[PDB]
Amino acid sequence: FSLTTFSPSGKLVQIEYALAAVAGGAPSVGIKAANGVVLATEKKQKSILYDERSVHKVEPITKHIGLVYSGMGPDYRVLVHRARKLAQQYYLVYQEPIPTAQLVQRVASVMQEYTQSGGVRPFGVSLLICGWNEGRPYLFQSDPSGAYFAWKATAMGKNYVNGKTFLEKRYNEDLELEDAIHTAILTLKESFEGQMTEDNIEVGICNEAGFRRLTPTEVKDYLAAI
Amino acid sequence: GTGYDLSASTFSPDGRVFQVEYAMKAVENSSTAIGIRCKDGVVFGVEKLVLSKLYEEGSNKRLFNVDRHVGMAVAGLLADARSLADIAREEASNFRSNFGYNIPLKHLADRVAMYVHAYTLYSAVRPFGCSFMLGSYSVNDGAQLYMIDPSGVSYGYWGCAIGKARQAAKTEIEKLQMKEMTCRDIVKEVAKIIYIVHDEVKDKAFELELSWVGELTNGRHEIVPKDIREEAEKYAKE
Amino acid sequence: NQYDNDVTVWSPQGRIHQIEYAMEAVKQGSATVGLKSKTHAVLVALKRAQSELAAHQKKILHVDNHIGISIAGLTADARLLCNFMRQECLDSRFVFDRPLPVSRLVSLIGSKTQIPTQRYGRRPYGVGLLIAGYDDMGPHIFQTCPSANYFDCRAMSIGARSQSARTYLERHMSEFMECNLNELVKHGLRALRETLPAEQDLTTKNVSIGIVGKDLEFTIYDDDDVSPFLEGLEERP
Amino acid sequence: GFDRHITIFSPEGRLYQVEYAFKAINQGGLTSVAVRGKDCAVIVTQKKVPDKLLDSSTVTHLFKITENIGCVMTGMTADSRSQVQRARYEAANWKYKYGYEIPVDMLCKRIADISQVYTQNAEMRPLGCCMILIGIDEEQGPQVYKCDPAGYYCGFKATAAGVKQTESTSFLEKKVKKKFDWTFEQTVETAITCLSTVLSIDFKPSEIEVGVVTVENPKFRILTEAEIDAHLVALAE
Amino acid sequence: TQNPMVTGTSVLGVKFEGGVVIAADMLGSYGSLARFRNISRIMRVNNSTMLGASGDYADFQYLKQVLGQMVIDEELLGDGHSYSPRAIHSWLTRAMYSRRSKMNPLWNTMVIGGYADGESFLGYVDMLGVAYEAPSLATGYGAYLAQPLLREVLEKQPVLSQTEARDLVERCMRVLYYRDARSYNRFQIATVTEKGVEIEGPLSTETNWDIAHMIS
Amino acid sequence: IVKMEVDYSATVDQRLPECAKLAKEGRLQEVIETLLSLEKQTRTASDMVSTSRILVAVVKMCYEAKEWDLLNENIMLLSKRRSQLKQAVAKMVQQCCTYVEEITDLPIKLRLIDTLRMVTEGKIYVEIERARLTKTLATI
Amino acid sequence: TTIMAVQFDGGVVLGADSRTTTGSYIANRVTDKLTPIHDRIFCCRSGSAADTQAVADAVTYQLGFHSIELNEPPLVHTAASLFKEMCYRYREDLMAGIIIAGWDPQEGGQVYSVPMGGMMVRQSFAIGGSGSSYIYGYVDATYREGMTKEECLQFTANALALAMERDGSSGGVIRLAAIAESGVERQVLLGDQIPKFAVATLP
Amino acid sequence: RYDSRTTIFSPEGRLYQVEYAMEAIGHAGTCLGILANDGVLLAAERRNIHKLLDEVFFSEKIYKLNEDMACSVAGITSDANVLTNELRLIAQRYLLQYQEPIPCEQLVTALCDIKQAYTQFGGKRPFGVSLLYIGWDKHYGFQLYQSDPSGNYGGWKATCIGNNSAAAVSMLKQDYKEGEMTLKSALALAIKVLNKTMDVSKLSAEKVEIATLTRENGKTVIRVLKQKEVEQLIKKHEEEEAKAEREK
Repeated sequence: FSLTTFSPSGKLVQIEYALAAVAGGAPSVGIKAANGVVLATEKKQKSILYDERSVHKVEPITKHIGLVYSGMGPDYRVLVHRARKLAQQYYLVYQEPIPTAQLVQRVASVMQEYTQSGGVRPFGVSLLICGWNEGRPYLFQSDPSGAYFAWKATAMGKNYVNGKTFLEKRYNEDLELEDAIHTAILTLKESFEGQMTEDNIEVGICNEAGFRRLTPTEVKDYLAAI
Repeated sequence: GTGYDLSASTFSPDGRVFQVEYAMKAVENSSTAIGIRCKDGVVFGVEKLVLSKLYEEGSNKRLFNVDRHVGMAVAGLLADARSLADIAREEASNFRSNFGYNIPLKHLADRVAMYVHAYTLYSAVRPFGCSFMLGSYSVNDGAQLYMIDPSGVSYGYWGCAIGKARQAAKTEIEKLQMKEMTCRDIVKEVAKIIYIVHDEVKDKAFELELSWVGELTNGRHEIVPKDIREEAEKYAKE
Repeated sequence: NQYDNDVTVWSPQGRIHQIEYAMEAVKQGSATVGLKSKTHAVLVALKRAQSELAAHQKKILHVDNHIGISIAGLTADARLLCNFMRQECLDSRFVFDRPLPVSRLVSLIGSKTQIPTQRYGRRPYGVGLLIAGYDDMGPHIFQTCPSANYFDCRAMSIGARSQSARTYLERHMSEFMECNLNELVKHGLRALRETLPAEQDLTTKNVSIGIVGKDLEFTIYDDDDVSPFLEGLEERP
Repeated sequence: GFDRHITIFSPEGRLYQVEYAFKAINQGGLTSVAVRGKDCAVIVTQKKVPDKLLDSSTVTHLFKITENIGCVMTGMTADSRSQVQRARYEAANWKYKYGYEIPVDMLCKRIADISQVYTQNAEMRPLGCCMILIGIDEEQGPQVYKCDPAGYYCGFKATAAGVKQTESTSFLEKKVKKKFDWTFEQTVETAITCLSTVLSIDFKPSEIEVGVVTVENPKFRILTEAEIDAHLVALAE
Repeated sequence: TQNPMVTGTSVLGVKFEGGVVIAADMLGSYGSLARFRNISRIMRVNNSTMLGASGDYADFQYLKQVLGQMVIDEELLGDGHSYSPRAIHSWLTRAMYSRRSKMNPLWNTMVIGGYADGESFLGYVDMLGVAYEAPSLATGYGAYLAQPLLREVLEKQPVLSQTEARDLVERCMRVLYYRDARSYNRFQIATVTEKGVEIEGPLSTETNWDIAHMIS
Repeated sequence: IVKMEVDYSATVDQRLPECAKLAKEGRLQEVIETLLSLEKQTRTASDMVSTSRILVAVVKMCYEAKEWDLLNENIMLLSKRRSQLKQAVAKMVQQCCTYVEEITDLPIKLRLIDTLRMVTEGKIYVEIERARLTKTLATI
Repeated sequence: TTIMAVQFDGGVVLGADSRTTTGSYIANRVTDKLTPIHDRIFCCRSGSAADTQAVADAVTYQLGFHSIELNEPPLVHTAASLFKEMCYRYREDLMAGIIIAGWDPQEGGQVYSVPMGGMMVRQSFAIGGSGSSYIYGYVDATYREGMTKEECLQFTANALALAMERDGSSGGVIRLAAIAESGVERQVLLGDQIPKFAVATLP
Repeated sequence: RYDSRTTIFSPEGRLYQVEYAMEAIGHAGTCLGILANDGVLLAAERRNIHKLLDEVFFSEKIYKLNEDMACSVAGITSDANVLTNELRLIAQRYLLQYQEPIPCEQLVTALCDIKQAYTQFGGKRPFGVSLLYIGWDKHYGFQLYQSDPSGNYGGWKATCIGNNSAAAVSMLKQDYKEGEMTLKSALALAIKVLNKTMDVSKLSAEKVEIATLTRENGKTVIRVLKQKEVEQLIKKHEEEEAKAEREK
C-alpha cells in the first residue's frame, strides 16, 4: 500500500516494471580489479546546450565509497543523499573507523530504506557501489528491489546484456591491475554511439588509497590510445 | 476526460487538471459580480439573486469584510466561498498580530491564492468552487484589486468581473474610463453595468450589494450606505 | 454516472452531485415551518409518528434560553449539530456572559459543515436546520442546508411537501410583523396544516411549537401547551 | 489499470504521470529563453497580457528568489507561484542555516528534490511548472539551471522552456555552436532575436520581461521598459 | 509573565451619570527607573469602551494587541452586535484566570470602563483573576491612596456629574503624584460617553510645595 | 495592419509646415529629430497616414535643401530604425523615385543605389517593387 | 556595554560600545554590536550575547524573507514587531535588551526599543545596556529637537564615550552607524579620537 | 476509486492471497534441514552461480541469527533481509532481558507471530518468505523448525523447503533413519538428496552451501562447511555411488 507493494501470485509485477524502467540506457559499467574498482558511465547530453561539469553521474558518498547508477536520475539523487546520510550516521555512531569497505557491505545492507520501504512508488534506479577500506576492493549492486549482489564486473544499461557478455569475454579476470579502466572504457564503447570524449564519459575509481572521480583531463588521457 | 477527470491529483494526457477545469464551471454558472478601481479607491458590486421572497433583507451577501481595509466580493459556491473568506480573515489577523500594521493587499492575495492552490494540488481535498476579488485602499499604496479564480493566481486588475456573464460585464467595464473617475461616479457606474447585465430577463429580481474602499472612507472597507445609494441604483435603472 | 459517486469529485457540468443529493436528505423528512415577527420567532414542526403505539418522535430541539432549532432530515448527524451548537453557546456564556448572537452561531455552523463537503471520506451533514433565535436585533429565523449555505428568512419551511407551506408563508408574509403571539402561531399552524395531505389534520400529539420572544425564553409547547394555540384553527385541510 | 492515472511505473517501464506533467508546461501558452554569457546571464519571457484591465505591473513570470538569484516560471501560474514561494523559503532557510548565500545550483537541486518527492508517493501530484533560475556565482561566472516537474535539474548556457521551446533551443544551439562569446549586449541581443524568431511579432518593447544578472553588477535586474526598448533599438539597427 | 521588568504604575477610574472617566499616568517604571515617560497605558477597546492597565507594559501591549484583533474580527462580520464592556470585562477575567491556571500569569491589573445601553459600566480585573465592578476603582497604590477619596465622595453622592467627576480624578492624580514613588506628572484621562471615547492626552497636575517652608 | 491607437493629424497639421518654415534651408536637424519623435509616437500609436506624411515631408525638405549625403543617411535611418510602417516606407520610396528622376546630377547614381539597398532588404513583391524596377532601369 | 539610537530628519544615528563582559574579564573588547538586520535597518544588542545574536539572526531571516516576498524594503515598525514578538514569547528564557532603528521610505528615520519583557515603543532617541543607566541625565538634558545628522552623530558619540568611561562593563572602541536613504555609513572611533571629558581632580 | 489491498477471505472462506504466497515460496530457492544427534545441518542450493560474482558475503541462504541457532530463507530476498534482521533483534532482545540464550521454539514463535500479524491486520502484504531454523537449547537439545509465510511454523527433523521440496522430502523419508542418524551420515544423506533434487549430477561444491551446528564442550559451534570440505564430502559420496552401482 504505502510500501514496496503489488505482488501477485508468485510475482512482484510493480518491481518487474521498475526493473524494466531501470533498463534505462546509461550503460554504467563497473569492474572490480585487484587493486581497486572502476565505475564508468556514459554522459550523452542532449545537444551541446546542457553542461557536463554541472551535473555528475558518479558521486562520492564518502571518503572511499563511490557510486554510479542507472535510469531515473531524479530518484538516484535522493537515493545518494540518503546513502550519504546513512554512511555519515554509521561513521558518527561507530566513531572513526575510517569506514569504507568494512562499511561498503554495511551501506549496501542499509540500502534497505532503498527499496524494502519503497515509498508507494519504488525507486527506479540500480546503483553500483565501490569501496576499498579493507585491504581489498568491493563492488556491489543494489537494484530497485533486491539487495547487495557483490559483483565483480557488470553493466546496467540499455545493452547491459551484451555489455556483461563483453566483460566476461574480455575476461574481467582476477589478476587485472588497477588499469582495467581501459577495459571498462572498451565495454562502454560497445554500448556507446559516438566518438566518446572526456566530458561525454564520466568514470570514478576507488583504490586502496581512496575514491576519486577522474577529471576530464585523465578521462581524455585514457580515451587517447584506445 | 472520462477517465482522467476524477481526482485533481491525476494529470490529463495533455497535461491539465480537469478537476479545476470543472470547478471553474461552477463560478461560470453562479451569478456575476464586478469591481472597479476608481481613481482614489475601489468600488465593488454584485447582483444577488433573491431566489425566494421568503428570505429577509439581503443575506448571504456576496460581499464580505476580510480585514479593516480589505473587502472580498465572491461568486460561485457560496458555502466554500464563506469558508475561504474565513481563511482570509484568519490570515489577515495573523499578519497583523505578527508583523503589526495592516496586511498589504498584494501579499494577502498571494497568501490566500497559495492556500487555494494547496487545495487543488492534492487528491483527498477538492478545489474551491469560488472566485473572488479582494479590494483595498491605503494612502501609501493607493488602491489595489486582485482577482483569484478557483484554482489560478491573483492578478492586478484595474477592473474585473466574474460569474455568470464575465465577458458581457468586461466589455462595458473596458468601455468605462477608470483611473480618473472618482469612487462616487464609479459607484453609480458599477450599478449601471450590473443592471445592463441581465437580471430578470431569465431570472428573478436582483439585489445590488455595493462596497467601498478609498480615501473618501480613509480606508475602512465598508458597505456603501444603501439608503443613499438607492438613488445610484435609480440612475442605473435609467 | 461516476462523477456522482463521491463528494470530493466535481461534475463536468458544474456543481458536484453528492452535495445535491445531500439536500434530498432534508427533502425526505417531516415538514417544519419557522417564522419571525416584530418580536417573536415561532417554529411549528410536524412530529412524525412511527405507529400509533410509538410516540411521534422528537423535533424542535433545545439549544439555549434564547435559541432553539428544528431539524428536518437525517436524524443521526443532527443531534451532533445540536451538541455543537449547544457547546458553542455555552462557550460564549462562559467567556463573556452574553448569549451568543444567532448570526455568529449560524456562521459557525456553516463553516463547520463546509469542511466535510471538501474532505474525502466525510459525508456532508444532510440535516435541514430551522434555527429560531432572539438576539438584540429582534427575532431571527435561519435555514441551514447540507450544502452549508445558510440563509436568513422572514419565514421558511423545510420538509416533505414543504413547497405548499412555502407558498402560503410567502403569500401571507406581508402581515407577519404586526401579529400577536397567538395570531402568528396560528399562521404557522395553518401553513403546516396546508402541507400534509387532506386526510391528515393537526393534533395535539403530532405537532410541536418552539416560541422565543423578547421576554419569553425559548419554550417547546406541545399537546397541552399547544391546545391554546390550536384553538381557533380555521380548519381548511 | 491506472498506470496512466496515478504516479506508478508503467508495465512498459515508463512513468506516464510526469510525462504528462511536462506537457502541462507547454500548456498555458508561453515561452521563455535563458542565455548564459561570457560574464552575465540574461533571460526573457513574453508577457501575454489579454486586455488592459489587468495590471501589467503585476502579471510577471520572473521573480527574485534572493538578492542574487532570479527565476522565470513556465506553466500553470498557481503551481509556478507555489514553487517560487518554496524557492524563496529555501533560499532564506539556507541563508539562516549556513552563513553564505545559497548557490544557484544548490537551490535548483533542492527544488528538484522537492519535485522528485512529489513524483514519488501517490497522495500528491507533480506541479506543472518548469523553472529556469539564474544567478552569478563566484569562481563560476554566471550560472543558469532548470528544474522540471520530474526532478532532473540541469540546463546551461542556452536553455529554453515553453510551447515553442524546441525551436528556440535549436536556434540557440546554432548560436552557441557559432564559437564567439557574448558580451553584456550580444547575450541580450541573442536572447531577444531568439525569442523574436520563435514568435515573430518584432517584439514591441512591452510584451517581454527580461531579467539580467551581470558579474560586476550582481542582483536580479528586472530590466525596465526603457532598458528593453534601448536594447531593441540597438538590436534592430 | 513570571517576573516583569518594565512595570506600569497605578490607574484609576470612576463612573458618573451617563459616562465614565479613567486616568493613567504615562510612565513605564523599569523598577525604580523612569525609563519610558511617553507611553500610553489607555486603550480604546472600541468606540464605546476603554481600558487601562497597571504592571508589565509588555503584557499590556500583548493584551492590547489580542483584544484589538478580536474587536476587529467582531466588527468585520457586520452583524450589528458588538462586544459590550460587560462582555469585555468577562473575557479579560477569563483570560487572566486561564493564565494563572496555566501558571503563566499576566502581570497586569486592568480597569475596563464602558457606557452601553445608556448605562455606565466600570469593570476591574487583576492578575489573579479576581474581578468585579464598582462605581470607583483604582489599582496598586492607587487603591490605597486615591480610592478612599472616591469612596467618601460616592457615599454622600451615589451619582456624579462629569465635570466634578473629572475634577475629582485630577485631584486624586495629584495626590498619587505627591505620595507615590512610581508616579509621574503626566497622565492621560479618557472619557467614555454616548458620543464615544475621547482621550485628552498628556495632561499634567499642578504641584504645591508651600509646606516646603514648614520644614523649619 | 494594426489598429490605430492615437491619431496626431491635428498635431502634424499645426506643426509640420511651421517646422518646414523653421528649417526652410534645412540647417536645423533638431526639427528632423522632433518630427522623428512625433512619428515614433504615431507609430507606437499604430497610425499609418501620419507617419507616411511625416516621411514625405522629411524627404521633401531634403529635396528643397539639396543635402544629398544627409538625405542618404537620413533615409537609411528611416528605413532601418524599426522598419516602421510598410505603407509609409513604400510611400517614401515612391516619392524618392519621383524625385531622383528629375535631377540629373553626378551622385544620383548614389541615390539610386541607396534606395536600392533600402528596398533590397526584402519586401519586394509586397509593398512596391515597380519602384525598384524603375530604379534599376534608371541605373541602366 | 552601552547602545544608543537617535532619530533625525531623514535618517538615524546609532552608537554602540565594543565591550562584552563576562564576570570581570573582557571577553571581547572589539565587539560589533551594530548588527545589520537588513540593508537600512540595524540592531543594537545588550545583555546575553548569545541570546541577542540568536534573536537578531532569526529576525534577519524572517525580515529578509518577508521583504523578498513583498518586493519592497521592510518597515522599521515591522522589524520592531518581529523583535517584540520574538522577545515576548520567550522572555522567561531570553533576557536581552534590543534597540532597533533604521530608515524606510514609508516614514523615514525610526527608532524603537524592545527591552527585556517584550515591549515595543517608538522614541525620538533610545538608550540601553548596562552602561546606559549612567548617562540618562546627560542624554535628556543635551538633546535638542530637529538636530541634524552631524549634531546627532556628535551627541551620540559623546553619550557613548561618557557611558564607556563611567561604566566598568563598557570600554574599547565606539561604533557609529548613520542610516539614511542614501545608505548606511559605519565608522569606528578609537583611542585618541574618542571624545574625552578629562576629570583632573585637584590634589 | 482508490485501490484497496486484499487481506480478506474467500466465498468458501480461504485466504487465497496467503495460499498463493505460500505456494510461490516453493518456486525459487531450495533449502533443507536434517536433524541428527550431536549435530544438525542445513543444505542450500546456490541458484545463481554466474562466474562474475565474488562470493564475499560468505553466505547467501544460510544466515547466522544467534549464538545458538542459524536460519535459511527461501523467499523474496527483500523480505528475507528484514526478516533476518528482525529475528536477530528478537533473539538479542531476549538475551538482554533474560541473560540467557533464547530457546529456539520461543524465537520461532516470535517470528511466526510477526508474520501472522503481517497477514492479519492492515493493508500490508504477507511476508512472502519461508525459512528453516536449526538450533540448540538447554531444554530440548538440537531442534529444527520450518516456518511458512502463513506463520504456521512446525517442528521438523528432516525437511526441505525449495522448488522440488516434494521430491527432496520423499527422498528424505525413504532414506532417513532416526537415532542411528549421526552427523556424518546426516551429511551423506543431505548431499545425496541435494544431488537428487538438482538435476545435474556431480554437483559442484560451489552450487551447494551447507552449514552444520554442533555441540562442543558446553558451547554451540555453527560451522559453514567451506569448499574443500564440501567437495571432499562430494568425493566420498561419489565413491559410495560408484561402489553401489558396480557391485550389482
